[PDB]
Amino acid sequence: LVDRDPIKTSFEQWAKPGHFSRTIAKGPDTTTWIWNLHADAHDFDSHTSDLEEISRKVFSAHFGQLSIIFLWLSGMYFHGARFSNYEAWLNDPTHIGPSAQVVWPIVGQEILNGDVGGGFRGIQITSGFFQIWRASGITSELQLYCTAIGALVFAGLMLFAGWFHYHKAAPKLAWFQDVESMLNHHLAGLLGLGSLSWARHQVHVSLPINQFLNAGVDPKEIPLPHEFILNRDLLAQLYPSFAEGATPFFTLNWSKYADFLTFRGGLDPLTGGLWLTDIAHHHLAIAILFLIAGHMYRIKDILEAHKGPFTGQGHKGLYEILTTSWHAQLSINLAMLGSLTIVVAQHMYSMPPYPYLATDYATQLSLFTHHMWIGGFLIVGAAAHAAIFMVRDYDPTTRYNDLLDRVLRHRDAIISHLNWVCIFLGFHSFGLYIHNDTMSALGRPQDMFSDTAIQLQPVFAQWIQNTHALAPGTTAPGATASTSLTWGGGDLVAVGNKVALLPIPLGTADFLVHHIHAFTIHVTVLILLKGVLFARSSRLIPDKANLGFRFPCDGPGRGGTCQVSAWDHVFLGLFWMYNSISVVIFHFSWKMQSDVWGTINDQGVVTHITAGNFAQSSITINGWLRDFLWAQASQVIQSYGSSLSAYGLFFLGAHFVWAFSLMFLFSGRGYWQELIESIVWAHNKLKVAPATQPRALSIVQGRAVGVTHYLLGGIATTWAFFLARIIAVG
Amino acid sequence: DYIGSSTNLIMVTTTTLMLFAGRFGLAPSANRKATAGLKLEARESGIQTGDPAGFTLADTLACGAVGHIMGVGIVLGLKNTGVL
Amino acid sequence: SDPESLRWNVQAELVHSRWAMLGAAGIFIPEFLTKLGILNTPSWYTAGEQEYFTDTTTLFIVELVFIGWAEGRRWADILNPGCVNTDPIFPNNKLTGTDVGYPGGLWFDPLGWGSASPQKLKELRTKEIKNGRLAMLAVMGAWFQHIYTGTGPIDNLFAAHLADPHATIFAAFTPK
Amino acid sequence: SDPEGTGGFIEPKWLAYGEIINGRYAMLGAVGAIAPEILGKAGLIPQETALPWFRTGFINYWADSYTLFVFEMALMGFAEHRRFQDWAKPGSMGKQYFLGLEKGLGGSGEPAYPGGPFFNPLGFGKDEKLKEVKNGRLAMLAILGYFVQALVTGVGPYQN
Ligand code: CLA
Ligand SMILES: CC(=CC=C/C(C)=C/C=C/C=C(C)/C=C/C=C(C)/C=C/C1=C(C)CCCC1(C)C)/C=C/C1=C(C)CCCC1(C)C
Ligand SMILES: CC(=CC=C/C(C)=C/C=C/C=C(C)/C=C/C=C(C)/C=C/C1=C(C)CCCC1(C)C)/C=C/C1=C(C)CCCC1(C)C
Ligand SMILES: CC(=CC=C/C(C)=C/C=C/C=C(C)\C=C\C=C(C)\C=C\C1=C(C)CCCC1(C)C)/C=C/C1=C(C)CCCC1(C)C
Ligand SMILES: CC1=C(C/C=C(\C)CCC[C@H](C)CCC[C@@H](C)CCCC(C)C)C(=O)c2ccccc2C1=O
Ligand SMILES: OC[C@H]1O[C@](CO)(O[C@H]2O[C@H](CO)[C@@H](O)[C@H](O)[C@H]2O)[C@@H](O)[C@@H]1O
Repeated sequence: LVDRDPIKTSFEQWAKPGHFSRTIAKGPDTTTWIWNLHADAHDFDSHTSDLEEISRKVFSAHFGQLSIIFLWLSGMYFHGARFSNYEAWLNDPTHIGPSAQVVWPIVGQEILNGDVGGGFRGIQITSGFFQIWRASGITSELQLYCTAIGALVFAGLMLFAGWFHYHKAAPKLAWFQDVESMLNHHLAGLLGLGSLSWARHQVHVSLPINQFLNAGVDPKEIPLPHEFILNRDLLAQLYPSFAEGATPFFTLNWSKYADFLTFRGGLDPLTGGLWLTDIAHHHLAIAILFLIAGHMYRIKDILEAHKGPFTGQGHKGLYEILTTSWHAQLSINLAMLGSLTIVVAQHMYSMPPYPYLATDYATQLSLFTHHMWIGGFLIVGAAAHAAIFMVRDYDPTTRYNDLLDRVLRHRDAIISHLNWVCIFLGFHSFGLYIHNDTMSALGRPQDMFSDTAIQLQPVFAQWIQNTHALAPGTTAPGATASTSLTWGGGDLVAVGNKVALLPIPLGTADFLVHHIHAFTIHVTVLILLKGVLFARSSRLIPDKANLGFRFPCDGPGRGGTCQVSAWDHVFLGLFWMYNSISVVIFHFSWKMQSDVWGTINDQGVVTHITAGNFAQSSITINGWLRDFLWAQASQVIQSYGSSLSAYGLFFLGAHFVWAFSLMFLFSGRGYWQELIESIVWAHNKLKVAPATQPRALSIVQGRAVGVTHYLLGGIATTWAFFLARIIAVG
Repeated sequence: DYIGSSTNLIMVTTTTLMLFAGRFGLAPSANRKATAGLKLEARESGIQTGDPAGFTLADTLACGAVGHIMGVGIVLGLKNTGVL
Repeated sequence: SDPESLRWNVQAELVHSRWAMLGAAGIFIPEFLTKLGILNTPSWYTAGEQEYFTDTTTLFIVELVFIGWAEGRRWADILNPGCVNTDPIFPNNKLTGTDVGYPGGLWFDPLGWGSASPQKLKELRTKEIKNGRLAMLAVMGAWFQHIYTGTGPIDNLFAAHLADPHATIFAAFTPK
Repeated sequence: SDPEGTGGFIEPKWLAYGEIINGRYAMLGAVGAIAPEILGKAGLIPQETALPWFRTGFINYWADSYTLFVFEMALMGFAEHRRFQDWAKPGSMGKQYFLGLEKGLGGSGEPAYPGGPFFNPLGFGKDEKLKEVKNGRLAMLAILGYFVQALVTGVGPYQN
């Protein structure tokens, strides 16, 4: 370390066994430290006992994400370009069924490459470029081929800002350890100056270049590469060059107008992607705020303020150490970032924001479950990293007697409640279904819980849905339809290939899933809540912050003394959430196809991918493999010899990989030792082993190779199960 | 120019009310809640004079004072004042 | 702050160099030489126009039986005797090292003054133009590029195309 | 050794002071007004295919055309970084010529201004009666900047 510290060598450290705590990787050989090294590679209890750097690394090794997201996207714009189908698909939507990727016909490959639209062999897409891409106030294949290198530009450069940190002799403390302004900036002008800037390049150019696309043409029979300058003459069709107004204000006359916007709500008949005549106004109406907003402020003051009786004395002082944490100001974030992603996953499917979605079924549910697993994979995290706080981050105990020191005060308490909450749920929240089986398999419907047997009567309606689609008669101005076409009141006519959204009815078989979610969302959180709370000390172990937030398990005593910790609460809390999301998905498509998705023809006699089979028959939790899993999936297990086939052909692996997790999840440890030697023996006889003491998995590594597999198994299983029942009918 | 010239002046007016209005409303700050209609410093009535806003609001209503009739149902009567 | 960054053979890279480059000699002067309009013409009838082809891949064999032979003999007794094991003298060997080759065996050696010194003076000559030849040929090997790319009409491959003025190739000069 | 590049509060400003100084005579248009009778406008893309700005300027150009535009700004940029190395100093620049004692003839020295020295001492009668020589010519630079797009067009000078 020790090596040359000094002052006295540019000469870099390539060669001399080890580094990472101090009777380190020792001279003496071993393997464990090769999963060490990668694991905990990023961490901070080592590197130095002194903040300083760390924030000087994380602001750099951050960077290389943007740059990456940036090398990525490029190979997607390039891809969504010269491996074309976008040109072809756009003159010809409702019709196509898009591609970007294609094999090369090496070995078996080609089956994977199967006629997708504007006349070519390839593998489809459920990742709605070709639909952000509607945008292109321009169109052209080589063009995206500029947007593309425009991408690699931001990268190399927005990747030499990461040389232009840590490796360059760095900023320091004040720079972040004065926080005083940060959000001031961020939200004001980027949050703002994007949404803002996005406005300017969202009616300028895009609106017009799909105002007269929503009809016909073949591009360049429209939208030149410059055309949209000073020429405010084509902006003539889509409202005035302000005619006699000057910089809004009022001494304005309308005997017949009101600038672009003229607010919509509903859905283009010919392109139901929601109206764009709005899409400017809403982004404009954003930015303003941010534009005004990012103009606080300088900190404590506002939190150093409102206290009460039982309230939070420490509210006041809610962390000096919120300029001195990270692990704290990351975990907070993840809960939001994360919880603020799966709020996407709704406003999307019950309010499409891109031209051609809904009709495009599979190219926005992929979405609504990809976005859905982040608004969850980022939340258990958002707990883990709080545990990482709760255990260690600060130097000593300087933080004292406050909102927390409070919450903890009760702790065998906040989690005392929550518990019973769950068993109240569960009993009202799952055995509920099991009634049905036991009594519908007993069979007496009189007494089930059907949308019709237990008292509810051919209506759901009177709640709040029915006071949403109907609200354009309040303080409400209006604009034909609602806000989200899926609401109770009025309207039908949505689309001329297939369908899109319509009411979406409820009652029971909507009533009780909606409740299983409760109990599922709740017991998830119990285990993370109590997990992060009891982070450091307890009446099973108090001497219990003494290593780190991991540690395998304290020891055979006290009865059990194993799981405890909170790596592990963030190990069995993943375990749930994989359900939390994995059953919410299961919900949406079985609805969204049992009803909604389906299809018009004469007299628009609606014909769902399934005549609402849901009805009386998800209520039975077998119906959930009678009507689901065994019904759909018949497309997965038919999928051989085709074009997609890579799904069925995954769906066996990964429906294997999962069923390999249990081995990592379910087993001892001096076991594979006791085994690894028999091995090590046979090894020595030929003279072939010892060097680098081969060793079994690091108790908790073992759990690391559970879980992670159990998910990348149990998950892509459906990622396959899905793309295979929306491609092809649906 | 145009009517928008009598509206250049008009822009001047919105902008002005808001700034003028503004210094007073942030002046003796470090205050937060509170004023006279609550806890301790009574001299009641409503009162009389304390300005920013009343004065400005009264002006937006006014600006429509002299351009009145001229823009409206265009010109009528034989000199409404009687004087030559 | 400056790379770390290398070598050591930093000593050997430099002798496929005098290999690569001197060598490009062979192409540089014979080409242009060629001999414009010699009088003229290039015609090779002789072993070549009637005995059923002459070479191509008997070409290589004979062709680099020799290069064969000689390129090997080239670096692998450039010099290095001692020629085995077992502790470090670095290059990745000099496991010849302290012994050149032989303790009083034969005339391993060239030349008096117990070494191999091809005398002291001659930095001249080959420091200059020669590690020139390295440099030179960088840019009239960057001519190889200019000299022909553009696959004289007789083929557009993967049709961008991507605009059009007029042709290109070689013979000397330039429109400009 | 490896080349250098010292950042320190405000190199970025000495070379940023300089960048605009060069751009203050690369301001060009009104510094040398005979330069453009109409040359401020580059005259892009007006093929005998097609078109310029748009309604333009149209009663862009005749031209001084061409190619060999990169090679210039590169090759004479292959000099900007030489009066930046050579006069690091150790002087011998005047390599003179091997023989010939007749080469007293000098020229200047190192020049900044009326030359070798200032020169011809002897002066003042009439002419008669560090950054301001910088400051005012961005107040000449950024001025044509908006004057490229200097239009209200639909309307025009409200002022007037
Ligand atoms: C803003 C977020 C983000 C950031 C910057 C971090 C940063 C950090 N986390 Mg963390 N974390 C996050 C989100 C984040 N986390 C989330 C959402 C969770 C919930 C799962 C966690 C759960 C978590 C735990 C439990 C731990 C950390 C730890 C850490 C620290 C260790 C980093 C390391 O060595 O990489 C670790 C990554 C590897 C070693 C690479 C292995 C990745 C495998 C599992 C592959 C994943 C499957 C994938 C499909 C495989 C690729 C495809 C393949 C099939 C070809 C580091 C400070 C650790 C710590 O000890 O604190 C100091 C602790 O282990 N995190
Ligand atoms: C520089 C600039 C700018 C700008 C502008 C800008 C600066 C803009 C920006 C914007 C931003 C944005 C717009 C954002 C975006 C984002 C995104 C797009 C993302 C997305 C996502 C999500 C959702 C999550 C994750 C994933 C992803 C990434 C996909 C300018 C400046 C200036 C100056 C000084 C001078 C004068 C002019 C001006 C102009 C005044
Ligand atoms: C059209 C033309 C042309 C030309 C010429 C040319 C013309 C050529 C070219 C060349 C080229 C080069 C040499 C290169 C280039 C490059 C470029 C141009 C690029 C650009 C850009 C942009 C645009 C942006 C971004 C950046 C970049 C750089 C990419 C022609 C026309 C005509 C007519 C009227 C008729 C017939 C005759 C003629 C006379 C023929
Ligand atoms: C047997 C095998 C394999 C298997 C395999 C299986 C049986 C399975 C596997 C699986 C894997 C995986 C599975 C991975 C992956 C992946 C991915 C790429 C994913 C993605 C994703 C995402 C993005 C997230 C979540 C969802 C998903 C999953 C979709 C192999 C074997 C072998 C042999 C004989 C010997 C040599 C080596 C080899 C050649 C190797
Ligand atoms: C199966 C199992 C093992 C045994 C698993 C092992 C030993 C996996 C490690 C195998 C390594 C990854 C093989 C690595 C060898 C190659 C990388 C070397 C050759 C290099 C390539 C070219 C092949 C555990 O150690 C364990 C520990 C704790 C809880 C549960 C379990 C558990 O369930
Ligand atoms: O001798 C220069 C040459 O340019 C002159 C100057 O002599 O002036 C204009 O003409 C050239 C073209 O030759 C332009 O490119 C130059 O930049 C202009 O100032 C013209 O008189 C001469 O032809």
